[PDB]
Amino acid sequence: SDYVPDAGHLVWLNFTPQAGHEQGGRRPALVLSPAAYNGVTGLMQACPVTSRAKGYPFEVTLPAHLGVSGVVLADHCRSLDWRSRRAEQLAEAPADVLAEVRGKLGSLLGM
Amino acid sequence: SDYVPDAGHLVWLNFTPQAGHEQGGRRPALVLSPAAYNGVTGLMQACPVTSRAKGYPFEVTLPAHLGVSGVVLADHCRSLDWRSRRAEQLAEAPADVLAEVRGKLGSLLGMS
Repeated sequence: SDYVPDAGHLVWLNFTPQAGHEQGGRRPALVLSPAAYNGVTGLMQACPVTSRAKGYPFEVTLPAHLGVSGVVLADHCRSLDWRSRRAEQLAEAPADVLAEVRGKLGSLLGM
Repeated sequence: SDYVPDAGHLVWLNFTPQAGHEQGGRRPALVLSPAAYNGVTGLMQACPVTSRAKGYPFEVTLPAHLGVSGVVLADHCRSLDWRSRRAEQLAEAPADVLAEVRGKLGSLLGMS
């Protein structure tokens, strides 16, 4: 597989290893960084998806037609080695989901 | 200790556990998220620091007077449990360092 995650892709990823309250487990992830970075580093910035939604504003819902259950945890973005954590492409999020996640994460990061 | 990291703080932190090419090890970190978030979640967004720069543009040099030497790796920001990874405050980064890190990380994340 010559797959390289690109921005807006939803991929399956192992968020374990993690520490403490960091998100763990194999689950979908929304990729924010572009393939040009992801392919030259082997790393990406991505947000985990959970089915255990608490309903808070930093959870961004995925439209049902994508076939991916759960919500994007916009505040849980992290740098991830997507080959070690075995990324597998799943879907592509619509532009408005990507923009909403970025706006909320940007608020968190002080941008 | 009742310490809660705040945006701009430089803290000592263990970036291990990690996977693969992710940054690991005990080292300073620049906190980007605010104490209001960090204190309600027990998580924070922070970038690791290395004292051995590779010399690439997303590294942001810390000024010498801080007592924390090296470069902030702006592209390696991540959500971190700062209690599990044992954050300890070391210093406070100046505003221009924080703004430069945020501008570079924002470009990585695809923001405006």
